Formats: sequence, structure tokens, C-alpha cells
Amino acid sequence: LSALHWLLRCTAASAERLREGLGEKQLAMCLQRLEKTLSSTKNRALLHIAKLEEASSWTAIEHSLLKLGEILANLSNPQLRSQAEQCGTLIRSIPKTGFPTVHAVILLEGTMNLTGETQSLVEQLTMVKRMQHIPTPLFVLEIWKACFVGLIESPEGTEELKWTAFTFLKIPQVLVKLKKYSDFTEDVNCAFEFLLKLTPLLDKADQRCNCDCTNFLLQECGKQGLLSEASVNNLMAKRKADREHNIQPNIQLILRAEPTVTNILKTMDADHSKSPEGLLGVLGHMLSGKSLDLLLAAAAATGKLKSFARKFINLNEFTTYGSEESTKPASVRALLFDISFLMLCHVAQTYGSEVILSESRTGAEVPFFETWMQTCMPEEGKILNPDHPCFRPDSTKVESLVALLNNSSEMKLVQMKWHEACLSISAAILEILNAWENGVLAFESIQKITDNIKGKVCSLAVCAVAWLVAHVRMLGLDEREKSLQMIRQLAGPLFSENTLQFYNERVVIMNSILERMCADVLQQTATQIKFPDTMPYWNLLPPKRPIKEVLTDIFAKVLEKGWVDSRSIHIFDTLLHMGGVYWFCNNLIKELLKETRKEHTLRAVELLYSIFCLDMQQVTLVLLGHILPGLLTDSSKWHSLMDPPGTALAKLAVWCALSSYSSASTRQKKRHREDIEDYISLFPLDVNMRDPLNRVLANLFLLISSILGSRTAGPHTQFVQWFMEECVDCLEQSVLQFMPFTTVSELVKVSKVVLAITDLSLPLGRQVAAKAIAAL
Amino acid sequence: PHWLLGNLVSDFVDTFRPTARINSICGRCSLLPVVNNSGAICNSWKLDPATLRFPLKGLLPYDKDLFEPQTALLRYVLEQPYSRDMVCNMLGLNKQHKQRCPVLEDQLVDLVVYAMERSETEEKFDDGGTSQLLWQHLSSQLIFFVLFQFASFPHMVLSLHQKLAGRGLIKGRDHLMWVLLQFISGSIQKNALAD
Amino acid sequence: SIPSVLQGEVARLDPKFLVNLDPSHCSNNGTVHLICKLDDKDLPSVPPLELSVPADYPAQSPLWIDRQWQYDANPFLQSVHRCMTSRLLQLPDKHSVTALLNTWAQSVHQACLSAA
Amino acid sequence: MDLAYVCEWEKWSKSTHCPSVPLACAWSCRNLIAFTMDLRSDDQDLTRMIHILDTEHPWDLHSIPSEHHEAITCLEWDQSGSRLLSADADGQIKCWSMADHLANSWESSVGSLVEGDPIVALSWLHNGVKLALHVEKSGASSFGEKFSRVKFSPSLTLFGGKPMEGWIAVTVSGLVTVSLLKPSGQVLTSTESLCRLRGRVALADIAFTGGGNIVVATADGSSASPVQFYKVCVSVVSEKCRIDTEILPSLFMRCTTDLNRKDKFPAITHLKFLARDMSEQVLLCASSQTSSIVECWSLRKETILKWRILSATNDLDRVSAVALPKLPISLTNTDLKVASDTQFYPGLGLALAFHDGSVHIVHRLSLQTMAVFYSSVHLKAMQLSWTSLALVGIDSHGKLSVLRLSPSMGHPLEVGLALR
Repeated sequence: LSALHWLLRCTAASAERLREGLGEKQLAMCLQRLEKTLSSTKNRALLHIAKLEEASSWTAIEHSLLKLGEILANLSNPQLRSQAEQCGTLIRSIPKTGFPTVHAVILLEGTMNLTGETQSLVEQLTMVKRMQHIPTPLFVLEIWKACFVGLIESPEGTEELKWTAFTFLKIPQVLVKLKKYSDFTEDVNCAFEFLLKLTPLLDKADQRCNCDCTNFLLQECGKQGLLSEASVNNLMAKRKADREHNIQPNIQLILRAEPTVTNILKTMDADHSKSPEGLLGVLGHMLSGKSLDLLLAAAAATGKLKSFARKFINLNEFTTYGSEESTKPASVRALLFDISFLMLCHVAQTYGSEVILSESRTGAEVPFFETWMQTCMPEEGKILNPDHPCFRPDSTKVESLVALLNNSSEMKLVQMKWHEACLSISAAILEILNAWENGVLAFESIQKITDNIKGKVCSLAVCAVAWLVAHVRMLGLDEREKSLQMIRQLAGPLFSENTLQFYNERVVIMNSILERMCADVLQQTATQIKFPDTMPYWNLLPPKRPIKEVLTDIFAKVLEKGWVDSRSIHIFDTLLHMGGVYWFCNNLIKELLKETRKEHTLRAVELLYSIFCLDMQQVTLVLLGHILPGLLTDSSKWHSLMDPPGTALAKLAVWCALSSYSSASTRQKKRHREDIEDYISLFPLDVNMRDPLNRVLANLFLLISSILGSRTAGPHTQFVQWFMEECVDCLEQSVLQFMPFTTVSELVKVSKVVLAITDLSLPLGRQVAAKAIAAL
Repeated sequence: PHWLLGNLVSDFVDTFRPTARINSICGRCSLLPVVNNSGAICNSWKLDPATLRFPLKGLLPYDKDLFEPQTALLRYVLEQPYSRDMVCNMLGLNKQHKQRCPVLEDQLVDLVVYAMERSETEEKFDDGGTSQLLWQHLSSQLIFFVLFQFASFPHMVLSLHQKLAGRGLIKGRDHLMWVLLQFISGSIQKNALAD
Repeated sequence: SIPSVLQGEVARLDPKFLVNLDPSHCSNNGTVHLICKLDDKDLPSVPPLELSVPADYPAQSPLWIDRQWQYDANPFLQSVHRCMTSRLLQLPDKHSVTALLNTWAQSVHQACLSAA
Repeated sequence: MDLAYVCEWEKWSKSTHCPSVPLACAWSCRNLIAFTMDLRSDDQDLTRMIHILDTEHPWDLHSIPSEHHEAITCLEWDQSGSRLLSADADGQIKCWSMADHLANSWESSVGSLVEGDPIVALSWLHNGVKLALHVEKSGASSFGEKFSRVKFSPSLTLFGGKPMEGWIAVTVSGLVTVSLLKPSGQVLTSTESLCRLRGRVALADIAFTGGGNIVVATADGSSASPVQFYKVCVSVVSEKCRIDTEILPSLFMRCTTDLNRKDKFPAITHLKFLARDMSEQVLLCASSQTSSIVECWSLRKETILKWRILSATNDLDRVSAVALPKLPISLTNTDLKVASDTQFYPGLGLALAFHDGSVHIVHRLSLQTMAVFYSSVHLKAMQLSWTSLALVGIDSHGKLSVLRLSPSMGHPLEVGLALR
């Protein structure tokens, strides 16, 4: 510190001699020793740890620096003045673009789990804001831009409803919890002005929402309290001025339909004071076009889908059995069973099955629909055993049921115990199929039985088609031909003239459910059943092309755009499920490592973090356990650790490590429940330490210490330097709890910041700092 | 070269490029003779019977085409009438010894599929039109080269089967069958039927 | 911790040498690292010298960590360094630590005599 | 039963900081073991070397430096012993042949490539030769009575009785690929999806049938999803390969319909036909983290064709490797009787390694344990021999051991029977 002060005084005196003179190379040499001392990382670290013990000499340092800067800036040089500016910046250094990751995280949560809790999303977004240090206006701007872009790119149908509910109901609650968990109104107002500059985005959005969606946004953020009212009014004035250059739109329907979700909960707690005709009227208004979807989108975006499912499940349990009745009352109760069943199947097929589960049932009294969905309904990753014991309840009831279906119209709907009937249809149509395969039943009687099934109550067709789909999936190719005809009659157009009530709407919902049940089996053999898009992201892969070409093409297009689409998110999910985690993560990292530009490498990493957020935990285990030790240990591989991809890769590894430590799709939940591995055996290692991530991190830090300690420094040593430096910079304070203490010594033997940050700067802490930084 | 020598040898051979450039008849790949049946073969047109390459003096770095099999010269000579002894003098065939020369066999097959292509172009605008003349000359030439076992029958037929693929070559299949009939009718009694 | 062959060598050294362990470098593991010294009225003060003794020390030769930059900036230290590399090439294989230290002291003495 | 020798690497073990990989092992008809191991010293190509060990050689191990950029999934010798197919993750099937007819110099000129897709099953095509051993005619004094050819047809006969040679591989996507080697150096490749519903194939296996049909079984590891089956028919249409697939009856697995505690054993870990050319029986191995179940199934007809279970073990340790026999016994009822009376047990055993040291030689038909060998660390790869008297095995270290199994499985026989 004193020699730096003497050097500053030498530059001041030599520059004064230069001013009096006007070869004065003394200034050139003085500045050369300034930049040669200060250019080293050792010396600037030593001055920074020298700062603490000698306070107020730094003031004299900077005042001499200011007078030096004046006397040099008056007499500029073609080379020395730039040098003096550089050294001034160095002595001050001792004590953008867009942000694609927030974009793709928001678009991922919109596409995959609308029904996820907001706290997980707030935790993930705060994480991303802390990893790469993001200002708050640009952060909220990227949230709004992602939401609007995903709304515009949404396919028409229920996905447009889910995206309108996601922007207008899920995102303000996220910003509210960000306001809690962190001067937010000024920042969100700044971000709204940032957004209101983007007139083409907002006009494309306005053409899709057929109204001023920015007006509804500003009134909604006013209601939540993100924005002050004066801000809201001048923003709406600006938007109207920029805008100047009969059916309700979906946003008004959703914003008014969320209070109807709450009030429909509170009024149908009590079965309309046990008036089932009122229930029939309200539920018939629900099955009128798009009203169910609007309620479900609002309830999903606002966290109340679970209570909605509990309410319809309890209604179903109430209408299962039969009270003592005549002809008319039972014909209302069976319709209540149909409406509750079909809406529950539609919920379970759209928003996943885990909102239907009760998650704790004290006592054995699990409802009928939960067990039926558990053991009998096809989902995406669920294939069913047709001769599971669930599909073989009795032999007694099933003969009564086939006699019931061969009697005529049910006529005996006055007491049916509909759960028993729906559980027995599988065995019933099994015996019907055996009778038709022997030949003892004609095709015309098959038509009669299918009409008796599908006519009075539509849920029977759904239960039968579920068992038929399981049974056709098990069969061979030539043996299928008969059973597919059964689906053609069960899923055919309407049987008429004996319908109870609301028949066409139940037919419409049932045709959707049967589409999503049969689609896979009718993909295996080219069979068109032609029900009436409702499956917008389904069957996305090309039929014959090897799957790495799909992966590299989608990652090339995502890099050249700069953000991840919704369709690209779905194909990336199917490839992660198909080729497995290791293949996926390895091929994406290969496609990283063949980039040569700084800009494209940083963008690729900011996208790949969000792509790996499909299953972050398993991807981190593969990344820090298999990919990185294979790149660091192989002697031929580390030429790929080139600087412009290598710094980016080290950033991605440390972001993945931190986000996995601090701590998501249904395929990934199923597959990790499938997975068996012994991480104690995989990483023998010469807190818990039976948690595999701690084991991978301990193994990786042993590898890093071994690389830093060895001879033959190459690009891999630069890699582990960068990894430790962004471990230091990215942390708040812990991933570095697993670092071996020999790394503390060795890292400044190989050079710096990993000591000057880690020490926490007590008076004794300077002594350990100055010991390590000076001694190489 | 080996990865330790590398440039040290490769550049060295590159400095022998001008000497090879001196010792090359320029345009040698595109010079063609006039086929006379007289014998007394000029030794310029002799090819290597193993690989259809020009025999080259030395180990110099010659130009890249001189290391290719000269199929153009051999097809031009086989397409000429009365080029029977000249093809033997080129490929060193001797007729005291039967050998099953393979590159001759492949060139004859490719000549047949070229005739089949050019017959499938039209063959009906001009009645003579060089097509049936080509098929007659193919009959005579291929009879001689399969008869003395310089090529062989069944490898020729099955390689011919592998070529007639993906071009749908069907308009003059009767001519190809006629040529095969010449071979079978010539030599059914000498060989087993499994040939 | 430290292999006892090295304690036997260091316990028998002449009081010219002042061998101590490096504060820097890995410790209590395979190889060990030494920073020696030289005290002798006859000999001049010289750069400290850095030694890297492998584990399984006998049956192999220790290595002298070369620091060319401090053996510049004088003619005398240059002569010390040239003569020391010469006697190092002259050494038999599988030599001790004391052979290195004694070639160092003899190199300093020759570079005193050759200079004057 | 007994341990003949244990061959270990010297100082080249202690793989550090990089986790283990699964190993391959292949015992040829000539006694040459081809196998890969996790050496992991100064390079990862030390996990991409294919070691050829002549089994009579004391320690002369050849090490082919295969140029496989990812880890070698499958090794597979010929129907003869003269070529070796090796395929890794990311495509790249290579066909190593001898150089100058030395068993120490291998070089591959021929291979296939389905880039990016990991090969998960690999097999040579069947050349139509199959013979059956009648043990009850052991004294019959003529070799035509003892060993008899069983009229099998080769997949893809070409212009004569002569089969084409080639391989068929099944990737981790739905893709299957067939490569046909000509008598000339040419090679024809074709890839085609197995079925239209493209899905994960995490485990796969290949058998052949009479009639020249390949039967390929796929599973996606979940053990609550069906083990699907496809019939593949190869043809050469106008000089190119052509693959025709057709779905067969799938099966589900018991221990999922157990209903007491069905959630256990959630991973199918090994799928194996009982022998290639025995396409009607299937051995499956479900496993949890600690325990496992093997099962045998059969296609047998009555739905005409339908997979029914034969037998299953009670509960085991976690099965780490599985070796099926190669001796083609005649398997019918009289030969089962005479091989139980005269204690001939070479063709009736599978070996099951476990995650403790033990190895169980267990019956083919009803999986009851015939013998037990305690290692005194687990076998990560096992292979029985072609006469099935010795099993080779690579451990969870560098150790490669050859065990001898007695032909009567330890039950003492009089000397005339052992002679016979």
C-alpha cells in the first residue's frame, strides 16, 4: 500500500515535470510499473486485504488518483493516457441484453404445470434472479413478455384458456409473493413502461384476445396492489394513445368466473339444500359450451382445483347408491352420476390425475372414482393390465348385468348402485366379446347391447372403452379386428329418443374423453374412428428419423430464436422421457461445446438451464457425476474445454448444482420412482452423505482438488478455476460445504478471489488471507 | 503419415510434385485409340489387370486422376466392334490360361446395364438407332469373354441382378434375355446347371 | 506422517543446512516438499532451493524444483546455477537428498572460486 | 462350484472420480473371451478397449482399442468364432475381423451407424444350422443318433440354400436396423421403427424362429408396463433390405397383480429369451433396490396365442448378472427323465449372480436352485461356456474369474457315469 502511494506520487511529480517541460519517459516507466503491479491478481488482492488494516490511507490514495487523473487528462498521450485511465480503473476495481432464462422458466411453467403452487415458482424465479444478477424491471418485463408470447403462440381451444388464466390469475399472485419475499411498485411500473414500448407484441396479443388485454392487466395489477393508481391511469392513457394508431372475450369470462368458482364451491357444498333438480339445472348450464373449461382454468390457476375435485367426488359418492325412489327421481340421480363422473374424467385427463387423489384417506372409504381412476383409466404413462384383479370383481353380479343389458331399456334404473355396475361392465363386455369370438352372438345383438350401454347413461361407455383399450393393447395384430368394432359402436354417434336430459353435451364431453383414451391404440394400427383439435401436442416425433437429429434441430432453432417455444418444450420432454437423462444431457452439452462464439455460448447456457428444469435433480446427478468427470478425466477430451464454451459450461454446472441443492413433471416423477441405483456403490469416495447429490458433490470436489494439485496444467485446469470462481460469485453466503480444505491452500497456489471472498475479513482473517494470497 | 513425422514427410513429397508434373502426358485420361484388329499393340494403352490403373514409372506424387481406374478407356474399347484382341492386349489376357479377371467382369456388367438404360430411353423413334447394333455387338463380345472364363457366368448374372435395382429398367429386357440365351445355349453342356 | 527415511536424513545433516518443510504445497501425503537454507561464513547467502521428495523415497531420485528467474539478475547466481546443473548431470542415479545438498554447497564454492 | 483361476490387473485398478459403467462379455465357440472393463487410468479409452483373452493363455490379454466414442453396450461373437460385433451408445456397430488370421490382431472394416440412438440389443442373423442332443442315446454308438439337425430355416436365404450373414440391432428408440453383408464387400442397411407408436425401449432381446422370422422383445424398464413383442421379417427387394414388423401378444408381469404389496420390484432389469432360436420362452427379472424376482413365460396357444407363466423364484438378492446356457439339449420329457436319473446337468442351468458374493445355478423350467457358490464384491458380467461346464465372470473390481461347474452339480457319481 505504501509503495502504491509512492508510485502515485512518482506519477504526479513526473507529470508535473512534463507540464513544466511543455523525453519525459519517467512518466511512461512509472505508469508501466503501476500497470505491471496492479495487473497481477496477487497484488490487487493484496491491496484489497491491505485496505482493512490501514483505513484512511485509501482516501489519500484516491485523492492522489484524482489529482493524477486531472494532470494526465490535461496532457493526453496517444498511448499513456489510456494506460493511466486503465490503472485508475484498476485501483477503483480493487475495493446488457435480454434474459432468456426467466422467459423460458415462465413459459415452461405455463406449458407443463399450470396447476403447480406459486411458492415453488417464486422460489425458482428468485433463484434465477440470484444466479445471474437480474435487475427487477428487466425481470418483471421478461415475465410479462414470456406470458404474452406464450398466449399468442397458444393453439386455439383449451390451451388458450389455460394461458389466459395463467397470465391473468397465476402471475399477479407470483408478483405479490415476490413483493413480500424481497420499492416494488416503482420497479413494476418501470417494467410496465418497458412493456408498453412494445406495440407489435401487444397488438398481436390484442388481436388474439379481441380486447385490450393490457387494460385488464393494469386493472388486475391495480387490484392486487402491485401498482399505484396514478401509475395505472397514466399507463392506460399511454396505451390508449398508442392504440389509436357481442361475445365477451375470454379474459372477462375468466376474471368473472373465478368468483363463480368460489361461490359455486360455497353453494354446492349443500347440494342446493339437497335439491337435485337445481343441481341438474346448474350442471346443465356448466356443460353448456366452454363453461366447464373456464371454471377449471380459473380454479387451476388459482390453486383451487383440489377442492373442486373433492366437491365433485363427494357429489359422486352421494349419488352412487340408490335412495328409495320411483321412476322420475332415480332418473335425476343417474344424471347426477353422469355429470359428476364425466367432469371428473375430463379434469383427470386435462390437469393430471394427482388433483383427483385424496392424498390421505383416514379409513378405507376411498371413493369410487378414485379407485376407478387408479386401476382402470388410461393416462399417458399408465398402461393397464386387462386381467388385473380390479377388472374381475365377481361372477354373480356380471350375469345379472348381462341379463340387465339384454332385458331392454334399463327400466330398472330406480336402484342400480352405479359403482357396482361401472366396475362390472369390464367383465360383461369380456363375456360379450368371447360370445362374439365363438360366433354364438350375432352382430345385430351386439348393436343392441351397445345401444343399451351407451344410451341411457354415458359413463358406462367410458368404463367399457377403458377396458377395451387395455384389452386391445395386449392383443396381437390379427386378433384385434373384432374388438375395435366394439369401440366403433360404443364411441359411435348418439342413440336417440330415450335420452334422459342434456344428452348432446354429455355426448360432446364423452367424445373428447374417448379420443384421449383410444388415441394410442388407434395409433398402433392405422384406424380412424373419427369422433366429432383437443390433442394439440401429441405424436410430435417424426416416424422413422433417429432421435438425435430431432434433438439437434430443435436446439438449433431454439438458439437461433433465442427462447423456447411451447411445442419445443413438449418435444424436449418426450425426448427426455425417451432417450433417458444421460443421453439427453450429454447430447445437449455436446451441442453446447461445439459453439465457437461468446454470444451464442452464453445464450445456449441460459436456455439449457431452463430445458434441464424438466428434471433438474436427475440432470444434475448426470451432469456433475458423469459428464463433467468424463470431460475432466479424459486426456483427449479437454481440448473441448475451449475458453468460449468452457466458461459457459462452468456457469451451467454451478447453476445446476446450486438450484439442485436448494431445491417436476409427472413423467419425471414416475420415472424417478421407477429408478433403482446405488449411489454409495457408484461413488465410493476413497450431512447425510446417503443423499446422492451430496455424494456427487463430494466426489466432484475431490476431482477438482486432484486436478488443481497435479502437474500438466492445461484447459481442464482453467475449467476448474472457472468452476470455483463462479461457485464463489454465484453464492450468497451451501454447495461449498463439501469442499475439501486442501483446496483452500491449492487454489491460490494456482491463483485468488477464492480466498479474498471466502475469508469474511476479520482482523485475524486478514492474516490468513495475506498468508495465502502472497504465498503461491 | 505417422502423427510424429507429419509435415516433415508430407511437404517433402509435395516438393516432388513438379517432377511428376514433368513425367505426365497431359490429358492422358481423355486420349483414346482407334481400335484396329491388326495386333502389334502400342504399350501406351496397357492397363493393370488387377486394378485398371495406368502403369506408372516410379513412386512419385502423380496427379490425382492417374490413380483412378480407367473405366472410360475400357468402355470405349469394349463398345467398338472387333475389339477382341485389343482388350486382351490391354488387360494382359493370354488365352492359354483362364483366370476370371474381375474388373473386366464388372466393366462388362456395367456395359450391359448401360445398354439396358439406352434401350429404355426410347428405342422406338429410330428402328436401327444404334440400340440393336449395340445389343448384337454385346452378344458377340460377351460370348467370347464368358466362354474362355476370363469372366464367369453366375457372378455376372447376380451382379447384374443387383444393378437392375431402383431404375425400373424394363423396356428391352427381351434383348438381355437373348444375350443370356446366347451364353446358355453356347455352353449348357460344358458346365453344371447350378451355374 | 513424514517417512522416517527423511527424518533420518535430516537428523544427520551438517549444521550448514537448515532444512524445513514448505508452508505451501500438500502436506502429510505421498510426496513432501522442502525449503532448505545455507549458513556458512565461507559461503555467500544464496536463493533458498526447493526440493520435491517423492514417496517411496529410496530406490528413486528426489527432484530439484528449478527457479530460473531468481538465478538470473546476477552473474554470480548464474554461475551457481550453471555449475549446479552440471553437477546434477554428473550425479549417479537414485541419489539421496544429501547428495543434492552437497552438490549445491560445492556449486556455491566453485562459483566463488571461479569468480575469484 | 469350483474356482479355476482369478486374473487381476496389476496396479491399474482403483478407478477414481468417475463412476462405473455396465460391462459386456462374450465367450466364443473357440475359447476366446471378449470383454470390456472399467480401467479408467489417464484416459477414458481404457473403458473403450475390448480385451480378448484366450482362455488357455496364462495372462496374454490382447486389448483392441475400439474407436467407440461412448460406452460399449453389446459384444457378440459370430456363429463361428471368427468375427465380433460390438455396438455402443450412439449407434456405431463395428464388425471386427482377424488380421492375417491372428487372434491378436483385430480390425473392423464393416459397420453400421444409427447416429445418436443407443443400441440396446444386437444379434447376428441366424444361419439355419441347429442341432439337438439326445442324452438318452449316449451309448447308441453312432453320432447321427446322438446329435441330430432339427430342420431350422435361416432368416434371409439368398439364391440357393445359402443364408446371408448380417446383424440386427434394436435401439433405445423404437428403431430396428438390419445390415446384410454380401459375399462381396458390400453391406446393405435398413432401419425402420418397430411399431407406429414410437416409445422407449430400455431393454430388448432378439430370438429367431423356424420360418425365418426374428422376434424382438421390448421393455421400458417400468415393470408395470407391458413387455411388448414384435415379429420382424427381413427381405431383399431389388438389391435393398426391407423390414416388415408386426405386433405379437404382449405380456404384463406378476408381482404387480400380487395386491398384497405390489409396489415392490418396480424395475425390469433383465429381459432374455431362453436361447436364441428358442423364441417361445422368456426370462424376466424384476428388481427393487434390494430384492428381485425372475420369471419364465411361454407363448403357448389355446385369444389364440397368450403368454402364461411357468415359474418364478420366491425372493432373492438383487440380480447383478444373468447367463443362459448354450448347449442345445433336446428338452423333451424322456430326456428330462434320463437326465434326472443319470445326473446330467449341463444344459439345464442358468447362472444368477447377486449383489452379495453368491452365484446360483438354477433350473431352466422350474427355477429351483440346483447349486450355490459363495464368493469368498459381485459379478457384473457372467457367461457360460458352449459345453456349459465353466462360467467366466467379471467382478466389481478388475478380477476375472473362471469357475468350473461339475456336470452333475456336486452330487457324487460313479466313475463310469462321469466317463460317459
